[PDB]
Amino acid sequence: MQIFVKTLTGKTITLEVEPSDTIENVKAKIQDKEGIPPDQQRLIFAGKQLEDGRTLSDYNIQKESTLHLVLRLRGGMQIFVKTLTGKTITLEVEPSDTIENVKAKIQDKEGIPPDQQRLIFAGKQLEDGRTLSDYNIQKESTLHLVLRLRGGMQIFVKTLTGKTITLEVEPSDTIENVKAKIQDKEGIPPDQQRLIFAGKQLEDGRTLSDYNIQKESTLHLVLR
Amino acid sequence: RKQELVTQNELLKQQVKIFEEDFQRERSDRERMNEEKEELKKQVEKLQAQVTLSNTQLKAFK
Amino acid sequence: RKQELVTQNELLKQQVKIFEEDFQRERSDRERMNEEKEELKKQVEKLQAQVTLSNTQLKAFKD
Repeated sequence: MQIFVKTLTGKTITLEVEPSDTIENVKAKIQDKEGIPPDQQRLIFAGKQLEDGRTLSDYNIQKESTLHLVLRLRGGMQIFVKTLTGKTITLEVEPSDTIENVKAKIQDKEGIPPDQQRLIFAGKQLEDGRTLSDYNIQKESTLHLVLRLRGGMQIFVKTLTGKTITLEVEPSDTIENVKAKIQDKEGIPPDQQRLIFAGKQLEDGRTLSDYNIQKESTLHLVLR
Repeated sequence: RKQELVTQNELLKQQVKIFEEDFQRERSDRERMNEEKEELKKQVEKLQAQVTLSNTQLKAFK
Repeated sequence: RKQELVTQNELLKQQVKIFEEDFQRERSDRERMNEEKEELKKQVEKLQAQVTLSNTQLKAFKD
């Protein structure tokens, strides 16, 4: 059984759900395919916010139905992250969150790749494997974020002259992200650029893994 | 203004630590890169060797 | 311990600037290393092609 979930902006997602499922199960599927935690999403049907615990059959959901996702402005737990600069970040976290999940939330908020982030809580650096309850980080506690000069993966680009630049990249990154980094380090608008690797050129939709762009690979830049 | 200062100092100490950590990372990458350059160097060495021997064979046979 | 704090503070800011500069220099040298690797790969391809051409000439034109 397929169900539709649309946001107010127009985005749709399709979920396989059984009528016996509770709204919590659907919110879990939405975070699975969305990342948005359940304490920040409210599901809407024909005008009303469906209440957790009740099943889809309590609301006459059959196949082809359409629910609406609405994001909350907050969840139930927030912590504060201070930088060396003077900016403080109120980060929404779940208590069951791993430090890598927290760093991914920091990435969604401010953009830093998580392998360029180190988090301190009362002197101790936080291993990515541990969770917040391991370090007993409670709500409204303060962490220190220090940023690296580099992540784990860098690539090379040959500019319009023969000169080489280096890019901080993730295999996750799409060629639009790479073109944006080239713009930030070179000033060419992304659609004035063509990227060539192994004689092929890279469309702006597929990631660097799709082209097996490994670490220290050398791309060539062309103007269009 | 004495506690904002100490917190900036601890933040700066951790910043220095992570910066020299990244420096050692880049140095390790450069070391392995130098290794790969040496591999390529030996390759071009043997290629130049066979080029010169085929050259002398050609020049002798003509 | 008040001027000690500001003095160590400014010293640490200077140290982060200095370490960032050293990192920039190491990344520079890494980039140049990669450029050398690129030209060595070009040399490899060229020399292999030349070896092929001369091996063919050799075994062909002379018995």
